[PDB]
Amino acid sequence: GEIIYDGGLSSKLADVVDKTTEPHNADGAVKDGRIAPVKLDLEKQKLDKL
Amino acid sequence: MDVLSKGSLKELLAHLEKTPLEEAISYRIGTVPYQNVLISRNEYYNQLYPDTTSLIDGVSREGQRNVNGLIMSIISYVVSGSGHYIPNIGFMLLRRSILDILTKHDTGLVTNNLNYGIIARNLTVSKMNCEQRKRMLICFKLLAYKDGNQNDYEIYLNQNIPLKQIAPNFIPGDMRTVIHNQDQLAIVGIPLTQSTELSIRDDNAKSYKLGYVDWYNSNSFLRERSEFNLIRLKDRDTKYGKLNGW
Amino acid sequence: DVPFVQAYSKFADDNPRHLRVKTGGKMANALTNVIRSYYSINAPAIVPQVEIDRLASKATVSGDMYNSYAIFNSVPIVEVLSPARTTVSIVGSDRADVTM
Amino acid sequence: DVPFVQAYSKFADDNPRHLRVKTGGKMANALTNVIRSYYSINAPAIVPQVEIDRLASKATVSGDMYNSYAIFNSVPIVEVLSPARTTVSIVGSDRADVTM
Amino acid sequence: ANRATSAFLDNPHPVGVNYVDEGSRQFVAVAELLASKLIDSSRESDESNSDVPFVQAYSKFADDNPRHLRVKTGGKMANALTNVIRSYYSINAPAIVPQVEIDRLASKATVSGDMYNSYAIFNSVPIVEVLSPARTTVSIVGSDRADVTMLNTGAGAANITFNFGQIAETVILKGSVPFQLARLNQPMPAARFTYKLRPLDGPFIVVLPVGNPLVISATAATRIQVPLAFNKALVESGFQTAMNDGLFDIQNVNYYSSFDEFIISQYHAQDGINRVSTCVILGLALQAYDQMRRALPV
Amino acid sequence: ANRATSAFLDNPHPVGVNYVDEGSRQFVAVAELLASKLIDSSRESDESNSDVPFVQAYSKFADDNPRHLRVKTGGKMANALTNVIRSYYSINAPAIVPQVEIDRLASKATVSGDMYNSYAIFNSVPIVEVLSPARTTVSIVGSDRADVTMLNTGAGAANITFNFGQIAETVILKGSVPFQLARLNQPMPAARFTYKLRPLDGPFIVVLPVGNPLVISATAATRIQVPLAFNKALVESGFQTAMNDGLFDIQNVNYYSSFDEFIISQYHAQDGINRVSTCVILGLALQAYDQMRRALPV
Amino acid sequence: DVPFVQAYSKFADDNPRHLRVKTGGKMANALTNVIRSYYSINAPAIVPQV
Amino acid sequence: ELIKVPTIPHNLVLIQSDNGKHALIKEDLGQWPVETGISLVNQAGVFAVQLANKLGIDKPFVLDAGSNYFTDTSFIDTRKYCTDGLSPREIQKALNRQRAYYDRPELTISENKTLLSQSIIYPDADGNDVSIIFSGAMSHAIFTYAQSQWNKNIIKLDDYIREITLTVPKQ
Amino acid sequence: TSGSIINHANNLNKVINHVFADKPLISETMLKILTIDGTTGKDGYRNWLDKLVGHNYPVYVEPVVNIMNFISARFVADSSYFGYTNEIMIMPNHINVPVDDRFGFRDSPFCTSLPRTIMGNDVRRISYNVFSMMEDIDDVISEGFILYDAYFNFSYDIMTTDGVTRLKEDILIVTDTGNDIKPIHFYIYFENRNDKKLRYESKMNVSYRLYIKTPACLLPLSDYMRAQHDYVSPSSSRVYIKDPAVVYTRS
Repeated sequence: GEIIYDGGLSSKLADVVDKTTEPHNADGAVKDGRIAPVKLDLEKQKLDKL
Repeated sequence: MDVLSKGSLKELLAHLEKTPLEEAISYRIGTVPYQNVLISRNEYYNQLYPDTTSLIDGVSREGQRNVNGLIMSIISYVVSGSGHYIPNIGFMLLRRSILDILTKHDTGLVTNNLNYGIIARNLTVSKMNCEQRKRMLICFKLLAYKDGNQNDYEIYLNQNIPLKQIAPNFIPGDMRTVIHNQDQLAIVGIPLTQSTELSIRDDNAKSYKLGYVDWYNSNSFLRERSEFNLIRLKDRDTKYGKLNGW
Repeated sequence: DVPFVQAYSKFADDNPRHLRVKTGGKMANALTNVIRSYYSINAPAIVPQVEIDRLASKATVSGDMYNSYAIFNSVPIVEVLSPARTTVSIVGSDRADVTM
Repeated sequence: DVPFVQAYSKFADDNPRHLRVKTGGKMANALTNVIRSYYSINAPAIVPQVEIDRLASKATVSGDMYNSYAIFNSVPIVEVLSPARTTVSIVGSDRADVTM
Repeated sequence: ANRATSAFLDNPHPVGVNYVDEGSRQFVAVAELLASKLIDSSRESDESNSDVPFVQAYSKFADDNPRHLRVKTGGKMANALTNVIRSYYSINAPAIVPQVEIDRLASKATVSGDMYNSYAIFNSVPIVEVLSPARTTVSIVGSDRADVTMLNTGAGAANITFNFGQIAETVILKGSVPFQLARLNQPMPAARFTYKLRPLDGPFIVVLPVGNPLVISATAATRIQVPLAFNKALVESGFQTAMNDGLFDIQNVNYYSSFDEFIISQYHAQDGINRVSTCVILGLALQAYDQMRRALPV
Repeated sequence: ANRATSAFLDNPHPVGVNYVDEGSRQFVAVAELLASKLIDSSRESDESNSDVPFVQAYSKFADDNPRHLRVKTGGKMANALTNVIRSYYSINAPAIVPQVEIDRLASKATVSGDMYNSYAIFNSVPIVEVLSPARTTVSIVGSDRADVTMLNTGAGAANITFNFGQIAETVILKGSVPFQLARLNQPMPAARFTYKLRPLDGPFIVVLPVGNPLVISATAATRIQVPLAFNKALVESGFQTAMNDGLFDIQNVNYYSSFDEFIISQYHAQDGINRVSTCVILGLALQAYDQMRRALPV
Repeated sequence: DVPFVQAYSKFADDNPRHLRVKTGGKMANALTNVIRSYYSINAPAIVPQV
Repeated sequence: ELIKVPTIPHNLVLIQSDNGKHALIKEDLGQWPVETGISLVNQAGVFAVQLANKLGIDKPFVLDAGSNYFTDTSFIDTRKYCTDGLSPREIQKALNRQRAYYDRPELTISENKTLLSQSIIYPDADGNDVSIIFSGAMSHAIFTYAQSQWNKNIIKLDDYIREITLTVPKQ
Repeated sequence: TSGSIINHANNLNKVINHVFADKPLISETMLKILTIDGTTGKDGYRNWLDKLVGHNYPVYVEPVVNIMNFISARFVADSSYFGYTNEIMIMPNHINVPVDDRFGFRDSPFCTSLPRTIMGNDVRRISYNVFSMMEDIDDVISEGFILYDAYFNFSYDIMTTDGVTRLKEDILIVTDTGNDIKPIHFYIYFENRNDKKLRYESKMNVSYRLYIKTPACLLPLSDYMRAQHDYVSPSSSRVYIKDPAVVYTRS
């Protein structure tokens, strides 16, 4: 007989990244208007500029 | 700790099917259930803080050897995380799962004479939050449909109007009701400061809340080491020796 | 109306509307219900935990109810013991008059 | 709320506002005082004619008060004349009952 | 002394207390809006000689496409509307409509459930009590227009005290012959045909001369907060339809000739403000019932 | 039968009929706003060791630059505020503030004249009448907390009728010893220490035994619509200041110990709604008067 | 006046004129006559079927 | 200098299915990105100027739309048919297709005439010409409010002279 | 306090740099007045602006300010007209939620109002910040929730053919730092009500659905009388005078 349903494109709820990501704000449907997170080189095992 | 994190009727029912009765019961004597005691809460008061012990505190208490005692221990485990001390239950009952004790006739337990009003009083339903009352009504409804006492469940609900408002909307026989249920029964969950609460129930509940974040990560490896080469206890095959005292 | 629209939106999670009535939204209902629950043990106590947690995350507060004190002026007279042929009457709660 | 905002602005000559009573504006005041004047000749006539003319320019309609007809049901009994032996009582306005 | 009362103000039965939440008020407002559109579609269907506009309106109202072999009752919305009308009237009528059904039907249209954003004038005249001395006969007849007939058989003139309650806003009295009326301890004025009174002023004294009987016609007007969609003509028609259809046949209930009497009598009673709040919601339900039944007779 | 009545409910006097229109209400609101900022600038100037905040605030209020060797009276606004307060209290007081002056002062700030946006709770206890049979003594003392002393010298128990009016919302009765109270034509409950009653429920009958005196303490709460800037503590301070300053001295006026008693007594008299509307405006004016006089004594 | 002229033309089957009396035309006459016929059995019932 | 606007911005688009069963009208005012975590009113002001520029109401203006009309061929009809806004012919076609799907009779001549005469221009007592057109709600509200604000600064020449008559010297 | 002083200085520079870029807001005339002492015009304006903070000088509200205040108010009040919303709902496909059936869309993502209760129980509400920080999102999303406390920008195109209504991208993206919602774009198709293939595709292929409040820009064709609006154009007899001067320059 004629084929009515033979599957199709399947929508996925989630996109799970497999790579470690740097901290970030919202950039999709929600756009964070605040300043992006500040990166600080805080903990140093050896003195650099002191 | 695992039974308190379940936030859906589907997850709570799935957990009860997997969990044997052994974790619902406890092997520690505890103290008498109802008693006026003075407890020390030095974070707030220099004097001893009055309180009343109950079966909702996550602490083991003595329970009688009857169907009422077993039912009370099961409900306390669901609504509080810790069961009660019922002496010498027996291998046959301990290997069965919690749901089969509530909803199946092959366990060997008679539950036709259960009085729902007395159980709620003994479990101190007055000092229960919305989530705990819903879980108690789920266990009551399962027992009611198991023994055919569906009318008595409605009579109990009619006598207690506040419980009728928050009653679950699922029929034990049907599965469409469980799939489409939208209740929120979670008690513990990932969010609270490391502080002490005045009540025994509030303090013990907060202890579970603070320990859930740590339990989320540490239980995986420690569990797998325990039953690396161990036979599952649930529905374990045996010679079916005997059921004594029931 | 800009200052009031911002404040009402934060409180009620919805913009004010001219035709609709201003009730405060879900936060008003939750506050009303917990007041009933606080008064008596027979109150329904029908506010879900998930609703409370989402409403406590709007602002940052400690929730500590023990960092100060207040003075309450009610005078407690538990019992007044009088012998025969004596009349004693107590009137008032903020200032108690004992007529003997 | 856009349709109500436009309608009220045309009627009242000011935009609707939260925290305001939404009275109706100058047109409401003129209508109220005009009603007082029509009922009695002792009522003051305080609305300027310039204000009335300005408000009448908001919409385009004819001032015809004689376009059509209406039917009013009050029964006028101007007089009932009866002899000395009889008694007559008239009761009612929409339906007049005369007991004889 | 002898006391006389209006018939419709005696023993108001308690009203229902079930469907008064925010969701229930939304459902009643949605029913009124959808039923009005249904009756408009039926008129348009007749004019255009096509059933297409009516089918679209019925599907929205009844959540099912109309079928020729079926009877077109109205679907779940009609059944829910009928049961809430029963529950509103009396406290003994059971509430059989689940809350999940009310919420689902409330989402068919977006309307506010504000039932106190407008007003309506009601014409039932409340006469709480008329106290008369001995040898005087006083009879009260009427609800929309109260005629009070007084006959004096005593030696001298009598003083009859009228009490119109504290709820009515204005009362207008017109007599067959001129008479004198005044409040307690005010000087009696000259004989005058028509009096305008505010009931909050207090009891009013009518001096009754000896002779031919004096009949006073009483007309009142009171203001009750109602939703803006309220239409008094539709509510009165809906009240008769519900009464005729046996929706108010419950034991230990009192019956009234009009919805005006029902709301006013329920207002001159204990917890009058709360009772009237439920009555207003019932009126909007009866407005939807009238429209829906005239479009879909059964 | 003996009748007992609260002292502050007897013979209220007529209130003013001027300075009620929209422009006048704007003037009172502007005066309250400007007076409040004056007292805040007084505190800020002390903390910051500079007179700039006070000079700016006083210049706005008085339309004049503050100068040394001046009394700092407050300018035209203070004179307008004082004369307007006199007008409200009595209908006999003259209205000597031109309308053009009020409008000019109302233009110093952009605020709404709405005086019914919010509400306030007023604590005066209205006891309209207490009816007692013979052989019994009844005494009523107090306004904020009314104590009713009751003694029965008769042979048997007596029934005594309480009437709290219709304006009050709730009334709480506390007895020295447990007593019995119920509405008319209702069964008597068991002896109880406390009762919560709605005054609209009707007259209340209390059973007085023969043994020992019974004292009943009454507390009532009444809701009156007020502007959002209303502050009861500040209004009370202004009321005592105006009385001490002699703004309330005129022929044929009752005198009250608090604004609580003033507004409640005016409510319970005939034509209650309009009197409370004027009294609320007097409260905001009194609130402004207190802050301006405490910032600028004279 | 166009909306009234067109609506009157359908009712009366005649264009309105400034120097002529508007009475509803033929439809007004037939409507008046059928009202007379409905009230009593002694009415003439004059308007034809065509 | 005053800007004389010839046409009214309506911003209306008609979307209909191929079957013809369903049709709808949409206002297209564009897409405006909003950033979370900062004040919404501050972003609204920036977008307000762009919206005003899009509608043509940023600079002072008056509307000249009284000449945008035509006249029907019927001798009885002396009305003026406005050419602004969404054309009534487009709505007629959309309704026309909808009836074709439902196997319903087509729109009648009388029904066509009523629909095609919905957009009209008529004069008021003051001499102004009012145009009734099919247009979006938001565009109408913003456009009309802008007209009210600008017309406050348009006065008669004799009224302007009276204001400045005390500043004119005698030389 | 040091924080207040630092905050004021940074803000002052940001304003000054903005008002002097492109065509300056401030005219050359007053820059001459402030430069007369030798200081740079940019520096002089910064000094004058600081002095003006906290002034009580009355400023007349001009017509252009009134117009923009009106547009700003309607931007906040009616967000759906401009393509953003403050609330979205994610539900599994097997949960039946009431939607807007006026337009005849297939599986319409538009609801008249986001439901207060579903299946007799109130719908959970989670803020975006808490949602982003969640680690048990899989358990929570199984029951469906409502996301608020953020401004969600959405787009849609209505296709005249019939097909499976869906989103351009996945609903959410899960990273080791946090969870986010991908840009929202709806492909909306009209429904034939009798196509078995499309009924099966919608029920089984798509497992989760996103719902937003119905945009107010949309209006069914049946209600075309709601777009009827009036506009007033002044009379054509008026003449506008460019130079309203009343006198000439001669003795």
